[PDB]
Amino acid sequence: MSVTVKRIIDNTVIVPKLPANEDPVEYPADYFRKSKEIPLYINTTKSLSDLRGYVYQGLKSGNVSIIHVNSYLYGALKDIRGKLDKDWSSFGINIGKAGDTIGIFDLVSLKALDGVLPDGVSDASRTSADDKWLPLYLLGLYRVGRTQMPEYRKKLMDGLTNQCKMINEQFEPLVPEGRDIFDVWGNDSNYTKIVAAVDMFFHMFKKHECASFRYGTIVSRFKDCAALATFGHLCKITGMSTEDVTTWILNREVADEMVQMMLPGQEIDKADSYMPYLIDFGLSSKSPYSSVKNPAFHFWGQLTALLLRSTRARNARQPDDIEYTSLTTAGLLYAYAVGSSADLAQQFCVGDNKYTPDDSTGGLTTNAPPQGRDVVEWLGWFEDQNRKPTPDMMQYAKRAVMSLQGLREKTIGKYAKSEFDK
Amino acid sequence: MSVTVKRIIDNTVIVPKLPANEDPVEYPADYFRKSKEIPLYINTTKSLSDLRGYVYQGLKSGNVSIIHVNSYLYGALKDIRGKLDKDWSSFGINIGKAGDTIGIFDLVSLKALDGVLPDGVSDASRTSADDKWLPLYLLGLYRVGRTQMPEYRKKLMDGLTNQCKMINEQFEPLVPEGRDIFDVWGNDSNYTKIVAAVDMFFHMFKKHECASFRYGTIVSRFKDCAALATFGHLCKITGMSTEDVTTWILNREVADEMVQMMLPGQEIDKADSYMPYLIDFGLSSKSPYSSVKNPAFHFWGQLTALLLRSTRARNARQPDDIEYTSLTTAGLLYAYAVGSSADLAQQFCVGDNKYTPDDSTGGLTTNAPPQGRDVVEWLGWFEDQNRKPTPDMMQYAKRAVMSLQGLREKTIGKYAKSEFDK
Amino acid sequence: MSVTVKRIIDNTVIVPKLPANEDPVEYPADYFRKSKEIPLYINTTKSLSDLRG
Amino acid sequence: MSVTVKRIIDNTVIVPKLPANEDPVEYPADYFRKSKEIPLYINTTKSLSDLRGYVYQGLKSGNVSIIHVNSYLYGALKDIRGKLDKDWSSFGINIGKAGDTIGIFDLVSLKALDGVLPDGVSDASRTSADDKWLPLYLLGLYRVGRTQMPEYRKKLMDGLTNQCKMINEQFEPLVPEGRDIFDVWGNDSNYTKIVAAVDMFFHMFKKHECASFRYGTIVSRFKDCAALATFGHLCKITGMSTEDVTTWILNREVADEMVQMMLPGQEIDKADSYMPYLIDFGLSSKSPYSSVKNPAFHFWGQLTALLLRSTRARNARQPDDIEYTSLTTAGLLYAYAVGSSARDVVEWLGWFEDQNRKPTPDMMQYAKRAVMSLQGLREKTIGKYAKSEFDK
Amino acid sequence: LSNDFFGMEDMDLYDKDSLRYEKFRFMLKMTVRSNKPFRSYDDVTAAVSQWDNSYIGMVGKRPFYKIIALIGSSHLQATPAVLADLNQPEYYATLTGRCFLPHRLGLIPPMFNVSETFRKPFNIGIYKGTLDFTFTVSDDESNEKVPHVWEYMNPKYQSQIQKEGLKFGLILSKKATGTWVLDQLSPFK
RNA sequence: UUUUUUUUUUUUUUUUUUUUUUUUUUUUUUUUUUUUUUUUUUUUUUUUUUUUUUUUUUUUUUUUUUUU
Repeated sequence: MSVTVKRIIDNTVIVPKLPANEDPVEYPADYFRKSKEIPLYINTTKSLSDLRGYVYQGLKSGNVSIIHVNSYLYGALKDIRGKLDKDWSSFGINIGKAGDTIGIFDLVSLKALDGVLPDGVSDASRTSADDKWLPLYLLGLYRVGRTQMPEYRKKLMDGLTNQCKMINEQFEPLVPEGRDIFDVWGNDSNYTKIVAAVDMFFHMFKKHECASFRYGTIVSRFKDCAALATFGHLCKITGMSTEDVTTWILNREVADEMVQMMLPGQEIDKADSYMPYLIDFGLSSKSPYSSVKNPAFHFWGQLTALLLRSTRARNARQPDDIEYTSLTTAGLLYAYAVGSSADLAQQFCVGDNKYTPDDSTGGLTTNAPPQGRDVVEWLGWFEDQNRKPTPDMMQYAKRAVMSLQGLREKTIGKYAKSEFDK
Repeated sequence: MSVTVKRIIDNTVIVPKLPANEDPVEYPADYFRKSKEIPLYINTTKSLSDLRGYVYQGLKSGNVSIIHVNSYLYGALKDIRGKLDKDWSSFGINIGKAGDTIGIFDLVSLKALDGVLPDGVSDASRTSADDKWLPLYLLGLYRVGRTQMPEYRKKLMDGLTNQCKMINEQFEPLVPEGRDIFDVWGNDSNYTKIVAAVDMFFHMFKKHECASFRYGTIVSRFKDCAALATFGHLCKITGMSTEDVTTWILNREVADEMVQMMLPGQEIDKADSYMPYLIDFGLSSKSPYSSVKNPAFHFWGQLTALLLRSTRARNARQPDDIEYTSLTTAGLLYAYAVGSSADLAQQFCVGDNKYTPDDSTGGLTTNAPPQGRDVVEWLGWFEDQNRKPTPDMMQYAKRAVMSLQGLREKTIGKYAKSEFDK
Repeated sequence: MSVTVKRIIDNTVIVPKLPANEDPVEYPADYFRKSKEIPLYINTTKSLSDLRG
Repeated sequence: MSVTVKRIIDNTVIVPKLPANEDPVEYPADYFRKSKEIPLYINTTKSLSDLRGYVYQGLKSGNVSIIHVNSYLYGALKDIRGKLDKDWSSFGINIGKAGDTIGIFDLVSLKALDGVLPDGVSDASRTSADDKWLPLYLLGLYRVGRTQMPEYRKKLMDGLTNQCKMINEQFEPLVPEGRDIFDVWGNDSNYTKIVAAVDMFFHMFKKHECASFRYGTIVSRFKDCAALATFGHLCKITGMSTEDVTTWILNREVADEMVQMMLPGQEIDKADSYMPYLIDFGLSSKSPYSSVKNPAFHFWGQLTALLLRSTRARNARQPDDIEYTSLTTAGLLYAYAVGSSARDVVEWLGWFEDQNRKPTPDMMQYAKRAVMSLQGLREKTIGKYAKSEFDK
Repeated sequence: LSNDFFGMEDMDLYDKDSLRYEKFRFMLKMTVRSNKPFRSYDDVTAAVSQWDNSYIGMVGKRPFYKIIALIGSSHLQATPAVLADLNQPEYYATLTGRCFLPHRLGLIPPMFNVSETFRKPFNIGIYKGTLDFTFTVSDDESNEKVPHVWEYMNPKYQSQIQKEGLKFGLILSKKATGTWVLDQLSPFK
C-alpha cells in the first residue's frame, strides 16, 4: 500500500482497494517467463489439396470451419524461404541466427489440435493455385471482420479484392454478399496466432515475393495498443523528445498509466519483437497498452495533438467515465506551450559561437508566455494566472479547432469543438 | 458496543441494539473457512442424449424441470479444454497449477442430488449438435429472467437469439412468446452455481472457442455488488487516487458502511477469485456489497458521479429510508472540489525543475475556492462558509444536471433534477 | 540514454521509450559488415533464345 | 589511548573507542609481509582455441562465465616479450633484473583454481586473430562496466569500439546492447588481478606493440586512491612544495588522514610499484587512500583547488556526513593565501586570528570570483556546494 | 553399501526395517478419462501407475498416496457415459475412512490435514486420457481401532495383490499371518 | 459502600533510518607532446455488458506529374 488511512473514532486502518470490475493488466514478459514458446494448435491430418478444397467450398457456401481454415493456412504457408541477415532474438527466444533460412511458423511452437475434424465439402477440381491468392484472401477476411461498419467493411473488401486480382486477376468473389461468417474468425485463438505470425514474418521480410500477404494482417501489428500509438503521435507532432514530453504529463492519473506503460522488460521500442502482437499471440489476455485500460492518457494525448492541428487526432473515440476538466486544462496548457513558443535554439557550433545574449535587456518576468518549452516556467506562468485559462489560450484553441468540417460523433474532434469553440 | 450509555435517573445502562429486521452481512471468507469446497448437487443418472431431449422438449412445451436442465448443463459443459498459464489459487483453494488443463466444474465440488427425477418428454430425433448453442440459450435465459419488464427483456431475448444464430444459424426459438418459466430458475441454487462457475471459467479463458457462453451469465459477475461497483465507478470518474477518495466520505454512516464494505480478508481486488460470485455460489446469503445493505454510499457516490457528468450515474435507483440532506451536501461539496479545482500538478521531472512558486504572493486566506483537492482544506473552507453551500455550488449543480432529458423514475437523475434544479 | 526522468511521488525513474510504429533505420555499412556480398538469385537453366521468346 | 579520560563521580576511566562501522585500513606492506606473492587462481584444463571459442560465443550470447574469460585472458596474454632495462623490484619482490624478458603474469603468482568448469559454447571456426583485439575488448568491458551511468558508458563503449576497430577493422560488436553482464566482472578477484597486472606491465613498457591493451585497464591504476590523487592535484595546482603544503592542513581530522596516508613504509612515490593496485591485486580490501576513508581531506583539498580556478575540482562529489564549516574556512584561507600572495601558514593563522576567526568580506569576494561563472555544475559535487555557499 | 565404502553403520533406533504400524484416516477422489473403456483392471493399473510421473506432492505420504491410488483404482466404478457410444468413457471413484498400514519404511514425519490435487495425462499406448486426485492423508492419534488398510480392496478384483499392488511401484510381502506389510516403494523411488 | 484481587480501552519478544551487496566517487584517460406501514417470498438496484476493442488510418517502399 502506498500510504495508510486511519478511521478516526479509534484510529484503525482500512486499506481501501479497487474492485475487480476490469481484468488487471498482463505483460508479455510474464507470459514468456511462464512458458518459453507460443503453442499453435492445428489439425494436420489431411492433405493440402483436400484442405484447399474444404476451404474453397466452405467459403463459396459460407459454411467453412475455423479448424479447416487454420490447417489449410498452415499447409499453404510453409515457405521456409526468406533468409535472415541479422539475429532475430526477442524476449529470450532464439528465432534465428543471421543467415539461416526461416519459415513463417518457425517463430511459433506447433502442436496437434485435440478435437473432432468437421466433414467438409471436399472438391477435386481446384488445382495448385492456392498460395497465390487464397491465404491472402483468408487473412484479409480477418481484418475485414473487425470494422463492424458497412462502409469501411465494403471499402476493405474492395481493397482485398483488388489486391487478390493483382496476383490472380480472375478472382470471382468467394464469400457471398451476406452471411458474414468471418466475424467469428477473430475470436479463435489459433487463427489470431497464425495471422500475427504471418504479419511479423512479412514485416521482417519486407521485400519478400509474398509480401502482399501483409494486407489483412497489418491490423494485428500493435493490436489493442492505441495508447502507444497516441504517445508516438504526440511525440512526433510536437517535435519534443519523449524523454522531455513525459515530464509534461499531469492530472496525476496519466502518471499511473505512463508508469505501467514503460516497465523496462518489454522492449516496446524494438520493431522485430513479440510486443506488437502481445494479444494475438496470446501473450497478454488483457493488453496494458490499450485505450480502455488507459483512458486518461489516450484522451489527453489525442486532445493535445488535436489542438496542435494534427489530421490523426480528430477521429479517436473519446473515452468514458474519466475526469475531463483537468485533462482538458492540461492538454490546452501543453498545446499552447508547443504552438506559442517555438524553441528556435542554436544546436551545432563550429568551435565557437554557442551562447545567447543575456546582458542585452534580458527581461523575463512579465505577463507574457515564458517563450520556452520548460515545464516549470509554464507552470509558474499559469499559477501567476491563478489556475484559469487566459483568453489568448482559448483563442488559440478556437483557431486550432475551427473549420473542422465533417466531424465524427463520440470522437475527440467533436468534444473539442463542443468545448474549445465557445 | 461503542461506549456505555447512561440514563440519568438512577445511573443505569440501556445497551441498545438494532433489531434483526434485515439479515446480517456474510463474507465469503467465513464460508470458505467453514467449508473447503463448493458442493454442486445434480442428478447424473441419465444419458446425455436423453437429458438433451428432455430439456429440448421441455423448452418447446414450456414445462422443463430444473433438475433436468441442471443435469443437461453439467453433461454438455464437461469441456476439460482450457490450459492454465498461471496458478489460480483463490481463497485457499487450488483450482489448478500453471499448465494443467481444467474444466468448467473443476472449480466447484460435485455431489449427487438426493431426490426423485421427473419423467420428462424424452425425444430421440435431436442429434448431438447441442453443445454449440443449447447451453448458450439455457444460460441466456438466466440473465433474461431478471429484467421483470418487457421493453428490456425483448432486447435481451433478441441478443440471445442473435448470439445463438451466429453459431447454429437455424435456431427456431424454443420458449414461447409468453408463458415464462426461466424466471424461477434464479431461485434454484444449483443452477446459479453452474452459471457462475461457467462465467468465471470463461472469464479466466477469454480466448476460448466456446467463450460465447459468457452471454447470459455475465450478469452473475459482481452480482448484488452495486456498492463496490459504484465505489469503483466513483474512483474512476473523479480521477483522484482510490485511497484519497475514502478520506472524503462523511455523514458517519458512510464510514461504517465502508468498513464493513472492505474487511481486509475478502480478496475484492483479484479478478480471478471466488469473491464476485459470493451469492451465486452460495458463499454468502446476504452480500455486504449489495445496495440494499449499503444504501448511503451507493446514493452518495451515484449523486457525486452524476454531478461530475457521468452517463452511468443516471439510472441507479435512489435508495429509500436514508438521509437526503447530509449525503447530498457532502456529494455537492465533493463535486465542487474535484470538478472546479483541478489538481494539475507537476508529475515527472528531469533531475530538477520540481517545485512551485510559494514566494510569488502565495496568499491563502480569501473568499475563493481552495484551488486544491485535500479534504481538510476544502472542509476548512466549507466550515468557514458555516456549512451553508454557496450559490456557486448551486450553479455548478444546475449546469451538471440540466439538459438531462429522458430521466428514469426513482433514479438518481430524477432526484438531482428535482433537488439541484430549483 | 541522454537524461533520466524521475517520478516525484517516491523518487522513482520510468525510462520512457518511443514505440516502434515506424521501423528503425538500417545502414548499408551494417549490412556489409553482416555480409560481404550482394546475392542475386536467378534461374539460368534455360537458353537465351528460349528466355527472350 | 592518547591520554586518560576520567568520570568525576568516582574518578574512573572509560577509554572511549569508536565503533567499527567502517573496516580499519589495510596496508599493502602488511599483506606483503604476510605473503610474498599474489596468487592468481585460473583453470587451465582447456585448449587456447577452446577458451577463445568459449569467450567469443559467451560474449555474443551474453552468457559468458567469469572462469572461462579469465582462463582465456591468461592463455592469450602469455607475451613473455618485452625486455626490461632497470631493476623492477617492488615491495621486496624480485620481479626482474635489468635485461631479462618478462611476461604479464610473471609479476603475479599463478595457482590452479579449485572448482567446476562450466560447459562453454565454443565455436571451432575462429582463427588465431584473438590476441590482436579480443583481450583488449575483454579488459575494456571492465572499465565500461565500472561506470554505471548510461552517458559515460555509451561514450566509453564508443571509445573502446574505436580502439578495437583500429586493429582488426571489422569488429562486429559482441556484447548485446541490453542486459549488460560485464558489471559482475569487477566483483571477481582474479579478473581484477589480471587486469591490474596487464595495466602495470604495459605502464612499465609504454612502447610495447600491444600497449593498446591499456584501454579499459587504465581505470585500475590508482583505483580507490582519490585522496592521494587530490593531494597530488593540490600540490601541482598551487606550485607549492609538498613538504610545505602538509603544514597548512588543519581541523585535526585532515591531520589524522594525512598521518594514516603517509606511513613511511608504503613507497607511495614510486610509479613502477604495486601501490596503485593495492585493491585490485587484493593487497588491501580497504584502501586507506580512498575518498570514503579520507572524506575530510578530500573535501578540503577539492574545495581549495576549486577556489584556485582548477577545472578538475568541479566534478568531485562532496563527502557525506563530515563537518564542513571548519574545513571550508581552512580551504578558503589556503585559497586566498595562494591567490593573493604569489605562503607561510602561521602568518596567515595570526592574520585570521586578528579577525578572531571570521572570513573577511575580501576573502568572500575572492571566493565569489573563483566560483562565479561555472556553467553546467553537476549535483552533489564540490562546485555545486561552493556555488551554493560561496556565491551568496 | 557397507561392502563398498567405509563407515555406514546403521542406527540403533530401527535396525534395518523395524516394522511399525501407522494409523491414519484418509479421503480420496478420482476421475479417469480415457478414449476407450478399460477392458481389464490391469490396464487400469497401467493407466494409473504413472499418476506421479512428475511428482510435486508429499513425501511422508507418498507411499500412502500410492496405496490410496491403488484403492481408488480397485473401486473405479464406471459411469453411464461408459455405455456403447455416448462420449469418452469417464471413470470415478471415491473412498473415505480410517486405516493402519504396517510398513518397514522407517518413522514417518507427522502428517497434517491438508488436501492436494493431482493432474497428469497418461499414455499407455492404446489408451489416452488424464487423471484426477484429491488425497486427505493425515495422522489419527485416537485409540479408535481402524480396519486394516489392505482390507479396503474387495476380493472380487485383484486376483494377485502381490502384483496388482506392485503395479503402482510398491513392493509387497506377507507377514506369515495374512496381513500384507509394505516393504518399500520402487527402488530408488 | 464492597465477592476477592485491581488501577496505562500499555506491551509477543527484539527493535529504532521508507540507511546499506561490497568496493567506489572527476557523466578525468591508450601511450607519448390479539394487534395496528390497506409494507415485504427471497435476492435485488445503469429499461450497462459475449469477449477484445477505440482512426469509416495502413500491402510494403515511397514524398519534384525532375532527370540521360
